[PDB]
Amino acid sequence: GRRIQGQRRGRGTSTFRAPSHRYKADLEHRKVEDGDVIAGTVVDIEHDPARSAPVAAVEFEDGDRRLILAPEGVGVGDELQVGVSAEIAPGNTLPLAEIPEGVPVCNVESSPGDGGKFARASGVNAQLLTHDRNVAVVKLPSGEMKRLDPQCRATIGVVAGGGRTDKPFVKAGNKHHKMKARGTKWPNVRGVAMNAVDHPFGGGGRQHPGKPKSISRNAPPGRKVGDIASKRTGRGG
Amino acid sequence: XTXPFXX
RNA sequence: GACGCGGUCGAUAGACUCGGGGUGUGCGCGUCGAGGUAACGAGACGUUAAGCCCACGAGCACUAACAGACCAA
RNA sequence: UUGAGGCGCCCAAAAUGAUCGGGACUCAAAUCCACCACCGAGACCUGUCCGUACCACUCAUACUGGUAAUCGAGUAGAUUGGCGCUCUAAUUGGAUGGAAGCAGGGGCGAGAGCUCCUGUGGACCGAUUAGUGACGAAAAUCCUGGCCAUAGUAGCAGCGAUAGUCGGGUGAGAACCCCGACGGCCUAAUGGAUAAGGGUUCCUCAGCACUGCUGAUCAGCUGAGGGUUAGCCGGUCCUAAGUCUCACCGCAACUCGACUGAGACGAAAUGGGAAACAGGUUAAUAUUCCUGUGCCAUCAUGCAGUGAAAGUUGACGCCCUGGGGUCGAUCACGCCGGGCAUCGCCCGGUCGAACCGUCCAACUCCGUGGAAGCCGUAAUGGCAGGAAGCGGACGAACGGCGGCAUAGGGAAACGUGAUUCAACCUGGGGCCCAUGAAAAGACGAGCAUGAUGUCCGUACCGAGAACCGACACAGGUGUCCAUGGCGGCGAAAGCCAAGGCCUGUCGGGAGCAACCAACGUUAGGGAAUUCGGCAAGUUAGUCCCGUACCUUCGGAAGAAGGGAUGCCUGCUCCGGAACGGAGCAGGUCGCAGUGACUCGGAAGCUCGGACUGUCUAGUAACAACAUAGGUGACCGCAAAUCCGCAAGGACUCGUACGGUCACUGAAUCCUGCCCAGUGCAGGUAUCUGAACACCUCGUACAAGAGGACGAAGGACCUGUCAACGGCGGGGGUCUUAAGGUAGCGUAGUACCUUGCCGCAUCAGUAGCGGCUUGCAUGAAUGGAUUAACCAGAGCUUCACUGUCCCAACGUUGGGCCCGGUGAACUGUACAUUCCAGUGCGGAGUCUGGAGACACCCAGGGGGAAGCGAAGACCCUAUGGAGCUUUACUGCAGGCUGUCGCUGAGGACUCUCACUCCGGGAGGAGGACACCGAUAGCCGGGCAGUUUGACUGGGGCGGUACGCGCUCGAAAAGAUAUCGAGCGCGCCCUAUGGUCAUCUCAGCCGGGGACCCGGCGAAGAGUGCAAGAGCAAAAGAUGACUUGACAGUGUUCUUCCCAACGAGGAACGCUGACGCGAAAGCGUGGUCUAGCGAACCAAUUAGCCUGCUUGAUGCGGGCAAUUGAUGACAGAAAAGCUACCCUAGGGAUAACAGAGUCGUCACUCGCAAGAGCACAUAUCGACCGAGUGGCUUGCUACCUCGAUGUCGGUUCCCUCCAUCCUGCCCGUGCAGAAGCGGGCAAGGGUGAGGUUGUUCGCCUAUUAAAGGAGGUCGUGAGCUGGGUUUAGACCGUCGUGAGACAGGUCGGCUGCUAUCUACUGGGUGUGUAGGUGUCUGACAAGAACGACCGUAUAGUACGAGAGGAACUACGGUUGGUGGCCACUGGUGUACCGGUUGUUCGAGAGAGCACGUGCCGGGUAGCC
RNA sequence: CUUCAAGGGCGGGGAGCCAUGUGGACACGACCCGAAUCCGGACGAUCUACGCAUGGACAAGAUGAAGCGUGCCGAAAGGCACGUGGAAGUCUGUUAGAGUUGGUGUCCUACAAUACCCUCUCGUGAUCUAUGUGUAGGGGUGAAAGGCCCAUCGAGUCCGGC
Ligand SMILES: CC1=C\[C@@H](O)CC(=O)Cc2nc(co2)C(=O)N2CCC=C2C(=O)O[C@H](C(C)C)[C@H](C)/C=C/C(=O)NC\C=C\1
Ligand SMILES: [Cl-]
Ligand SMILES: [Cl-]
Ligand SMILES: [Cl-]
Ligand SMILES: [Cl-]
Ligand SMILES: [Mg+2]
Ligand SMILES: [Mg+2]
Ligand SMILES: [Mg+2]
Ligand SMILES: [Mg+2]
Ligand SMILES: [Mg+2]
Ligand SMILES: [Mg+2]
Ligand SMILES: [Mg+2]
Ligand SMILES: [Mg+2]
Ligand SMILES: [Mg+2]
Ligand SMILES: [Mg+2]
Ligand SMILES: [Mg+2]
Ligand SMILES: [Mg+2]
Ligand SMILES: [Mg+2]
Ligand SMILES: [Mg+2]
Ligand SMILES: [Mg+2]
Ligand SMILES: [Mg+2]
Ligand SMILES: [Mg+2]
Ligand SMILES: [Mg+2]
Ligand SMILES: [Mg+2]
Ligand SMILES: [Mg+2]
Ligand SMILES: [Mg+2]
Ligand SMILES: [Mg+2]
Ligand SMILES: [Mg+2]
Ligand SMILES: [Mg+2]
Ligand SMILES: [Mg+2]
Ligand SMILES: [Mg+2]
Ligand SMILES: [Mg+2]
Ligand SMILES: [Mg+2]
Ligand SMILES: [Mg+2]
Ligand SMILES: [Mg+2]
Ligand SMILES: [Mg+2]
Ligand SMILES: [Mg+2]
Ligand SMILES: [Mg+2]
Ligand SMILES: [Mg+2]
Ligand SMILES: [Mg+2]
Ligand SMILES: [Mg+2]
Ligand SMILES: [Mg+2]
Ligand SMILES: [Mg+2]
Ligand SMILES: [Mg+2]
Ligand SMILES: [Mg+2]
Ligand SMILES: [Mg+2]
Ligand SMILES: [Mg+2]
Ligand SMILES: [Mg+2]
Ligand SMILES: [Mg+2]
Ligand SMILES: [Mg+2]
Ligand SMILES: [Mg+2]
Ligand SMILES: [Mg+2]
Ligand SMILES: [Mg+2]
Ligand SMILES: [Mg+2]
Ligand SMILES: [Mg+2]
Ligand SMILES: [Mg+2]
Ligand SMILES: [Mg+2]
Ligand SMILES: [Mg+2]
Ligand SMILES: [Mg+2]
Ligand SMILES: [Mg+2]
Ligand SMILES: [Mg+2]
Ligand SMILES: [Mg+2]
Ligand SMILES: [Mg+2]
Ligand SMILES: [Mg+2]
Ligand SMILES: [Mg+2]
Ligand SMILES: [Mg+2]
Ligand SMILES: [Mg+2]
Ligand SMILES: [Mg+2]
Ligand SMILES: [Mg+2]
Ligand SMILES: [Mg+2]
Ligand SMILES: [Mg+2]
Ligand SMILES: [Mg+2]
Ligand SMILES: [Mg+2]
Ligand code: NA
Ligand code: NA
Ligand code: NA
Ligand code: NA
Ligand code: NA
Ligand code: NA
Ligand code: NA
Ligand code: NA
Ligand code: NA
Ligand code: NA
Ligand code: NA
Ligand code: NA
Ligand code: NA
Ligand code: NA
Ligand code: NA
Ligand code: NA
Ligand code: NA
Ligand code: NA
Ligand code: NA
Ligand code: NA
Ligand code: NA
Ligand code: NA
Ligand code: NA
Ligand code: NA
Ligand code: NA
Ligand code: NA
Repeated sequence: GRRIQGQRRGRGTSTFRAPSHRYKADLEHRKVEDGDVIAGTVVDIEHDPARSAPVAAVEFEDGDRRLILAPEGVGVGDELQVGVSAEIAPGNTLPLAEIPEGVPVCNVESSPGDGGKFARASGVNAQLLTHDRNVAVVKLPSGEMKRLDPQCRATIGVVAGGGRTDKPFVKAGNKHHKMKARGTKWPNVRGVAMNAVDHPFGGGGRQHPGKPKSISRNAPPGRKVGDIASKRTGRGG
Repeated sequence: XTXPFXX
């Protein structure tokens, strides 16, 4: 047969790449020798093409201009702070240690100083729960309990743009426009609609998968399709 | 090759 | 290709004129014309069975059937 | 009276024209019995010759003589002598007193071939002998070249662009080169400017050999000259997606490869961007040259300035909209010029840049002001956080204004105002799960004067002749001109300017026929056509009125239906106004007022997919794909998923409201049960589970053997179906987990099936509704339902109509004749055929007859199993490829243990390698992970392959695939079939061996046990088929025994003859044994079935042997036993292909033919029986005999280098077994109406509804509405609905690819006629100069067929009911031939009305496709 | 040689070697042509598919979503009317442009190796389009038809293995 679509993906051709050259900023937390002296003022609220959520343009005392992962509430004029001593209000960023338990946080770091990794999608937010001299348990938006180094920096508040998922796309055109600004090939042709040569589900005089859909984790690329290492399927039971 | 000559 | 007819001792074809037909009342001018100060005015009547037109007929030698070539026991 | 024989007769029906080969034959030219004489082969006899064989002579195979009654045909093939070609050598010759070759001719040889003569030619050429070899052609759809027919043929017509004509000019020559006039064509192009691309095609002169669809004096052609001028137009510069280079790293390596870093490259219309305008000029350039004016940059000098870098700009999406405003267009009036001539109208012009200066609306802001309800907009909106008003700062045009300009341009005038306003300028609003470049540069930042401003491009085309498409190709190919006039909603039609063209480049002629392409009009009927209304038509613009079911409330909807519509006169209303819009009153014309043009036919039921969208470039546009929506899966990012060999990379400037991987496919109501199998996942006492290390044995070591431990994985357990899938049989549980819930249902799923009932129609395999037992519906393999949408499938109605009845006339281009140009397909030969026959069974050529004078023109295509394409179907090949999978074997990849990196103190701590986060400090992690190596598991993701043979084709089935018996088998042996009957793949320690004793089945008699007697050659028994053998035994009983022994042979068999292995058997020997008195018997079972190679292993006894040598270990070998290949003389082995491919086959199937005729159709013989009695009016069983060649089947002869399917249609001929019609016979014949039969093929046998159907069912008519043959007549005639390609759906089956003798939607029909054939037309020759008139051998016809009515007659007959005929009349129908007074059609002759536009109006005209439309219509043709 | 033994197998009383011609066999291209393959290295995204960058294009008309306004009604919520507004993978449309349903027409040695005419669909968007640019052969690209990757596709083309 021929390589399946998932295999064409990896090659990184234009079709599968994201329009990076059209992206505004690689949102990442600022650095500070220490102290926390850093602070700036929101100048504008822009649209971020890579996340379909707003990003805030901020100006710091050291005249540094950078875009930030805008939580909800932040407006132009507002002043934000970054450091071990920053205030405990929405928009400010400080290590999990200096953050009071029970406070919604976003754009959490996985490794202190990595600039943020977790919870940075529209409306989501993490939840700092347990403190310690070593571990800072945080509940990520997926429900998992992530144990983290208390030195990992994070932003207070929930990410802006919440509720985006509530309104349906309604029409293909709308999807089309969104998909065009992402690293994704769209629309999607069903495997079962292809020829055997093209996909393990292809072929037949009627459309149905050849074998069962749940595939072993050990399956090789070219054959891993359908329900990957499913612990279960269906809704029942 | 498509039925009648040469459809 | 063939076939048929006429060729001045002629009506074969055209012109002209009739006859026989098709349309449907010409241009112009006169009167009327709702009105409009007037300018103007769609249209109506008359002149006008008008004007225009005919692959048919007739009359009619005016024009063209001239000149003349060839084959043949 | 009866028996027998001979010849004949009846029985006796077939398709183009009858037959014994034909003629024809009757006391024969038949038949039978005899006889006589002839004809007639290459046989037979005979003369001569030749070859071959043999004999005599001979060196000879040289002569000579002899023999052949017992020699003379031959494909494949074996054997042998010879001819010819090239060049070498030896020997030896010829040629300018004419070599070779070639042409024609003479001679020899059976022949390959040799030789001579004449001519041509003009320089080489042989012979003999021995050699040499790219040495001999009729063939290969052979190769290359040349050439004939084809043929003076097709094309130079078809396109919404139909284009020309008369004069004249030049010229040797003019339809097409040029001038004028007249007439046309193009209007987003046929005009203007350009990008790419071409590359000189541009201009001039000179030409016509080439090119130009004809010609050419012309030319994009040929030749020669010439032509492209830039500070201010492009390039150049900048950066975009992205590319390259260098470094680094990888790789065996590189011209390879990802990242990172630096550098460079990357935009000529169409990204950003310092600066140029006007006029003039050449044959050809032009913002480039020239004249005038202007501008930019840099630099130098001088003055100014010390500011100077923050900021602005470059610089930005989609939708709506306001304001400013130029050109253009139009209106008004003035001036200049032209046009027209009934009027007073109509056309053109009325110019003037860059630049310099100046003006500023919008936006923003400031002061004042002080709104509590006001201000404002097209709209949104604004405000005590300060509204309006007033004043002010900032601030626009490619715009206004002044200059530029006693510049330029114009023959002249050399205007002024207005409206609507492209460009350009500047605002307001709305949308995004979409956020709409960057950099150079510029501004910020003065002025004078001077200097410099190089390099590259510049011609022309830009297309129905300069580009791509082989072409001067009807194709393809980007940008700007979108504001020329009328028209109108319009960048629409139609008409017309400016500009361009008559080069979508061959012409001339015939009322110009048939036929064809496009098209107009057709009376009455109105879908009867057809698979189907295909094609065509109807409708139509605008306003008013009015509008159903259903619905997701959006829609449906322009539903439907109804009315109006022009011109002229005078007006009203809206608005600032328009040369804008809406109305009113009166008048008035036509058949018609959206008058042409432009311009929907409407309604309903059902299926499918929700919708817009996608797709098979080039037969599928669809129900298929997509989609939003629904759902499940994986993953916390050092992730999941994916790419790379590696270095590395996509996702990712991303982070669960994410993105990956899949399924379903809008909404609405819903989505039952099953975890047994398979999959995935989790768990797991126990079991299983590799390698390293470890223990034991072994080996001075090692190989090797065993053990212990045991990872993932498996067993086992659990979870899971919106995971693959499943949802029955039986009874009032069984398989295998459950056993079909809501729904839906004869379905695009239902075989039966045209299911049944209903609707609808005259009639409805259709359609719809209901029922529904569902061959074989059913829930995200989604079920049901559903508004809207649709070049989707089916059906109904109104309307419409040449689809049809049934065809006609017309129009345009061809066709036909002429001038010019000028192919191709195809060709073994011969060829005037026709009817029959025969033949490899489908003949122009064979056989018999018939017909036939030659040549030519036109036609429509019957035949040449026509041309074209080495059949796609089917089979075959130890062919190919794509695809699948629990086929065979492997390879990646994933998981897992182990070793190395790797370090300190069965679980644990640590830091120092190593990894990651962090700019760094330093944080996390940590001997793990990564990486290298290895082991186990999973592993169609990928690779290579296999997947047999036989066979009345193949497949399925079977195995006649290794063996044995009877029969077939034809009295030796041998002998086939998917021939008939049936067996073997073992069993037995005795069921073997010997010896002794003995005789069995069955029956009879005496006391199904046992005992006694008799009969009893064999029917018993002997392991198992069958056939055969056996009686003091080969059987039974008893006893004893292990010969079922080791070794080695002979022979037969396997395999007749006749080679071939294993296996088998018969019969010996040697050795050792058993039994018996002994002879002797025992080489398994009475005989014929019970079987297996090499390699390798194990095993038995002895021996040989391993690389200088000894010892030990472990090997190699001689002989033999056991282990299986049943496809049985031995491969280790699954499928699909409709996506297909190749080699072939008529060695083999499908169609058709051919043979057959069981089947089918029809008949005959006999005649039981019934028919109230009566076989025979009528019906007619059994059985028996046949005919046909329509059905079906069989066969495998013909065709696979192609004989096109079914049905239909059209057009022609035929058969008779006759449906009607004519003439008849019988009757259970009163009549009338029937029934059965005979002769008979002249004519007729029709129209419709369902279905692709043939068939058939049904309706109404009818004299009747017969059947069959012609390659199931007819595709170089049509059609294409079904079968039968590629797309898709449903059901069933399959793990899957995919399948179906199931259904369903869609799905390209090639070719110029050489021959023959016929229909018509000519030219010749024959009869042997003429005119006119005839004859008639023969030939053709259906030229006529049939029905209804009246009189006969309410009569004959009949109780009545009912109800004939002969004959004579009238008419109808079908067919036929002709004709046009009449009716009707046409009538792009003609005349009229009228719309739009153009010629100023008027008059009179052109165009609107070959008439704008409407009305009428002559002749002719019908 | 096998062998207690016996019986078997093979060999034995001197003819070969070389050369030249020739018959035949085996490997090789193996008498000649004949086909679908398979493999290697290269050349192609001037066609076309999909993406990206930078530009361009869409007469005219219809329908009239939200939002806003005015008026009426209401205590309010809010309702109704009219207007304004101008939304839409919206409608009509040969605007330009794109597409390709039927005629199973014309053509079918064509004008054309996919054309012509009429008919027909879309035509503000998942739109069309120019130029530049990326992806390469068991690989791309694919709203999936085994479609397309220069008249070439169930594995392009060229040359080589041959
Ligand atoms: C015209 C022709 C051959 C003739 O010169 C010779 C014949 O008449 C003999 C014949 N041919 C036939 C039956 O007898 C016959 O049925 N042929 C010819 C008509 C369709 C199929 C045929 O195979 O269709 C099959 C289906 C049955 C699956 C598929 C579609 C194959 C088609 C194919 O390869 N066509 C080639 C054409 C061959
Ligand atoms: Cl999304
Ligand atoms: Cl000889
Ligand atoms: Cl240029
Ligand atoms: Cl505004
Ligand atoms: Mg993309
Ligand atoms: Mg990031
Ligand atoms: Mg999909
Ligand atoms: Mg498919
Ligand atoms: Mg596969
Ligand atoms: Mg499906
Ligand atoms: Mg499915
Ligand atoms: Mg085919
Ligand atoms: Mg002989
Ligand atoms: Mg000699
Ligand atoms: Mg030969
Ligand atoms: Mg000819
Ligand atoms: Mg014309
Ligand atoms: Mg020229
Ligand atoms: Mg000249
Ligand atoms: Mg550059
Ligand atoms: Mg530019
Ligand atoms: Mg020029
Ligand atoms: Mg030029
Ligand atoms: Mg031309
Ligand atoms: Mg009619
Ligand atoms: Mg009908
Ligand atoms: Mg019919
Ligand atoms: Mg139609
Ligand atoms: Mg007014
Ligand atoms: Mg009309
Ligand atoms: Mg149906
Ligand atoms: Mg659809
Ligand atoms: Mg197609
Ligand atoms: Mg379609
Ligand atoms: Mg199509
Ligand atoms: Mg979805
Ligand atoms: Mg679908
Ligand atoms: Mg029904
Ligand atoms: Mg379910
Ligand atoms: Mg034929
Ligand atoms: Mg063949
Ligand atoms: Mg096949
Ligand atoms: Mg194969
Ligand atoms: Mg790193
Ligand atoms: Mg495979
Ligand atoms: Mg191989
Ligand atoms: Mg076979
Ligand atoms: Mg015998
Ligand atoms: Mg014996
Ligand atoms: Mg073996
Ligand atoms: Mg053994
Ligand atoms: Mg065998
Ligand atoms: Mg055998
Ligand atoms: Mg083939
Ligand atoms: Mg045969
Ligand atoms: Mg008869
Ligand atoms: Mg007859
Ligand atoms: Mg037929
Ligand atoms: Mg017939
Ligand atoms: Mg035919
Ligand atoms: Mg045909
Ligand atoms: Mg033809
Ligand atoms: Mg069909
Ligand atoms: Mg059909
Ligand atoms: Mg069909
Ligand atoms: Mg003669
Ligand atoms: Mg006209
Ligand atoms: Mg390109
Ligand atoms: Mg409105
Ligand atoms: Mg639309
Ligand atoms: Mg439209
Ligand atoms: Mg397919
Ligand atoms: Na499938
Ligand atoms: Na021979
Ligand atoms: Na010409
Ligand atoms: Na100005
Ligand atoms: Na649309
Ligand atoms: Na569509
Ligand atoms: Na299960
Ligand atoms: Na399970
Ligand atoms: Na089911
Ligand atoms: Na007609
Ligand atoms: Na013919
Ligand atoms: Na294939
Ligand atoms: Na095999
Ligand atoms: Na043997
Ligand atoms: Na018969
Ligand atoms: Na037919
Ligand atoms: Na008859
Ligand atoms: Na036939
Ligand atoms: Na047919
Ligand atoms: Na055809
Ligand atoms: Na191969
Ligand atoms: Na390309
Ligand atoms: Na409103
Ligand atoms: Na079309
Ligand atoms: Na390939
Ligand atoms: Na090759």
